[PDB]
Amino acid sequence: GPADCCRMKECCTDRVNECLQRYSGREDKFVSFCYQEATVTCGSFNEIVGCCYGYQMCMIRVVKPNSLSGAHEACKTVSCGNPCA
Amino acid sequence: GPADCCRMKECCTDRVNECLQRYSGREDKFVSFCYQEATVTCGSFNEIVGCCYGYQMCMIRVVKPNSLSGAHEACKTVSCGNPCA
Amino acid sequence: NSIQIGGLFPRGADQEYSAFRVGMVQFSTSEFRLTPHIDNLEVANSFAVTNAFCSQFSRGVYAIFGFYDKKSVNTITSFCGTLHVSFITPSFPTDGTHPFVIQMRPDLKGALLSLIEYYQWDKFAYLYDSDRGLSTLQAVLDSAAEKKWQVTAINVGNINNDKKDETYRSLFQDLELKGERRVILDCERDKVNDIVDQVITIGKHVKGYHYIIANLGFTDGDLLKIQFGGAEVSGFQIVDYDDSLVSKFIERWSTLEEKEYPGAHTATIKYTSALTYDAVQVMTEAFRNLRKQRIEISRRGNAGDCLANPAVPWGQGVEIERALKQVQVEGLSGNIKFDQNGKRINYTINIMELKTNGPRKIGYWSEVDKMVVTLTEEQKTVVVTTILESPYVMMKKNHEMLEGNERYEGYCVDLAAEIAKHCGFKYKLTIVGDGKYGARDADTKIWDGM
Amino acid sequence: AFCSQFSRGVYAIFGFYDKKSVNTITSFCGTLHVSFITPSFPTDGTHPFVIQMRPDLKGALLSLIEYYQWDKFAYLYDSDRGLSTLQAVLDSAAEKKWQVTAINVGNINNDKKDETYRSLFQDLELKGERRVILDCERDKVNDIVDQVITIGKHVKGYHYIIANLGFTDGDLLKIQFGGAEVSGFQIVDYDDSLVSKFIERWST
Amino acid sequence: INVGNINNDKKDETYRSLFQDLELKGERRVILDCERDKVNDIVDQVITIGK
Amino acid sequence: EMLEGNERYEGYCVDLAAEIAKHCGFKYKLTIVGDGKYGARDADTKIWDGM
Ligand SMILES: *[C@@H]1O[C@H](CO)[C@@H](O)[C@H](O)[C@H]1NC(C)=O
Repeated sequence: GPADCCRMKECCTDRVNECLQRYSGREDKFVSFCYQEATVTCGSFNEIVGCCYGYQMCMIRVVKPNSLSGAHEACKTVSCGNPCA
Repeated sequence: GPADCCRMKECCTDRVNECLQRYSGREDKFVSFCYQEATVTCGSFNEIVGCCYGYQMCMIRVVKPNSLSGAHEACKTVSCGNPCA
Repeated sequence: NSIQIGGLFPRGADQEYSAFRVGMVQFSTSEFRLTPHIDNLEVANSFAVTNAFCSQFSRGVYAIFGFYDKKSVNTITSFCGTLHVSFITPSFPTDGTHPFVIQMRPDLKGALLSLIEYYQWDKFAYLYDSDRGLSTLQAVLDSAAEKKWQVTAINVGNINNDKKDETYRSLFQDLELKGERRVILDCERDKVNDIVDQVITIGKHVKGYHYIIANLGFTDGDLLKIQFGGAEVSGFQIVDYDDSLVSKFIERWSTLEEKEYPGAHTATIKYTSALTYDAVQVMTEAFRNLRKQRIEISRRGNAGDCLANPAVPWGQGVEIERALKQVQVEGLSGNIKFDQNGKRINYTINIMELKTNGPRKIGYWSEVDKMVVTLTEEQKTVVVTTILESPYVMMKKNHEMLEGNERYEGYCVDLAAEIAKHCGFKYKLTIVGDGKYGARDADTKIWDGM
Repeated sequence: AFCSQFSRGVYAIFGFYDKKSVNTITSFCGTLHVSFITPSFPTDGTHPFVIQMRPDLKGALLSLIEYYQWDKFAYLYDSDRGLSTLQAVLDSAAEKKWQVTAINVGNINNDKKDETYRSLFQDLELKGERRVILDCERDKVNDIVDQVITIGKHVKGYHYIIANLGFTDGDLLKIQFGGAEVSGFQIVDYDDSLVSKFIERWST
Repeated sequence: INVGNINNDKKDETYRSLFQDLELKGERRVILDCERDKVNDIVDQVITIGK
Repeated sequence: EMLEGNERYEGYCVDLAAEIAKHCGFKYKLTIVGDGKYGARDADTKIWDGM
């Protein structure tokens, strides 16, 4: 049906987090994998970019093992940047 | 300085609404003007598309003179569509 | 100086009464001697507890030492509160302000939560039963909401033992579904053991799992079962056998004959029994402190009927209560002191971890300091996956006459040999099953290929 | 009181119990073979010589949650009727994909409780949770409602589910015009002819 | 809008209709020039409809 | 000479720097290395020089 932006973002963060939850303790390793799953499930305007790029980067650089919850809670508000290129 | 998506959208609807509030009874006529100004103020990923296109269309098709408040209140949650195309 | 004190021992409690008698012998003095009246009952039965309590009351006991259950605990608290009779118990601490009750057991909440914070658990599973009450559950739920924890609360107490086989397999199936590994067991030792056996049976005791046993009896039960399983297990110990007091006590305990004192011949002792011993100490020291302060609590006449309405409490009771609460002594549970309400104060809960060689103390927990840590502590053939492509990997003309890595020739083969040569490992060349490089299927979302 | 009734030689007893006293009633009625009938919350287990007038609310609540299709919500409870319902919805949350926030409002004293609720709903603002289930006695329900209206969370976008058989027993006029969805359970239908006649006699 | 001519006995829905009509124009900013009692009434009605 | 900071420099690596910083979401300050060498390890002192 119709595509959104905000909906895609709010979906993106949640699916990333929920994905990383299965990978607890190895969490810092699987951020990109889970981001792939989130980009697939929530869809993306540019497949390279993904659902939310800035959140992905923020998570990748911040997330440490077992530190997930606080990390996501800090990163979920972050600007996604341009979902074009 | 990323513009995200949601912040841009909520900005878009807010500026459109606040602009249309200035024109009473002419609301249905000035929708495109206020959308233009809102796209200017909130910025856009695609200049042609604007900050939120689906909201613009929703407003144009719904808004009747003096019907502003309810129309906007209905249109601000709508999907913006593809911001890049 | 005969001091009449009632006592209540649940049928099947032996080592507790044994340690009680040992406490009677060791803390006995020429000044005064406690004259216990022991009454065995069904601890879960409220009627039985009521009857026993009024029996001890009519007998005119100056204090009562006993046990209660989630069912019976309100009977004890309410009755002891009304009749101003002091009650001393090893059984689980009451959540609330209950007067005329002295709870020997320390509060485990702080130790547990601090342990969770220590292991940095963001998400875990909580297995509980309703025996000792849901107080801990409420605590960990509120702390989960505060610290943003995702906690799975599952009641294992309501599952009937007759029909419980597949129920637990389904339980750990649902628990394996989300990939949640970390698990906390808050349960009675019997239920704990059952769950453990179910775990080894379903093979959930393998590497990757972390179990937290919440109780003071961590080394009291058999840990040998999951010891070699390869899963980490952590828990709490209220009795340190490295202490000289506990060591000598253990020597005397182990030299005792089993016939006279049931289940008293052992290397260790259940924490409940130890708490009973220490309770004996507390009572003796309390009445001693009563005699040193020159206050006579002696009864003038019989107490009469406990149910007689309106109930009238005796005055001396309050004095005996204060006497008990003001006690500070050294015992098997460590430093023993109480607050105004009767809860334990200033304790040390040893934080222990089960390792290959056996259990070891990784630290201690204090009511103030929270968690404090004690002393800080071949080659496998490498599987090489590859695909047939020219001239990267190719089959030799004579390949049927050869075996293993000699079967293949190509650029990637030589490169593999070089990489293995520099990194110093033995390698096994294998062709991928599906014969693809790599991809994620749009439907199954599964990566296929090398 | 029970032994008083017993010595008087009564053939049955009608009464109420609390989370504290209920085991006393069950044990005594079971032992002395005296029948006990009560409106108070159903005991969880198989207890003989007790007739519990109150129906079990668990199924209705869970079915309602499934009906509204709630993935994540907040659960406000007290220690008065017991945590049985809480345990139930937690186990069902474990079975489903539900994310549930359990918060105990019962241990908060009424004399000093002002900022306790502001802090509560502050923590509730943290997660942005707009779906909330109240499992409480009508008094705590009413208090919590007043606190909700005060901070203005009873406007549109919020959904409250009152768990009790007393949905129309408390005052709903307060949040009725607020614009927030409120759902609940009613064990007495005033549309029934029996109940209508009873009410006609009752109001006089 | 004159809120003074409204009788207290029948005034319930009068305020709901008032603020409905005020919602028509989307008007948020509102000035109350009134006696303390009428002020309290209007305020309570505002809290009730959650404005 | 009339400009300051990152505006002083232009080039491939400059634009690439802008892109990497834009993608990783950080503020960057372009600076020229002190010794003016790329990198090396001195065989005697075992000290790395350069970027
Ligand atoms: C033990 O008593 C209380 C326990 O909470 C605490 O305030 C006090 O500081 C403690 N005393 C010592 C010596 O640790």
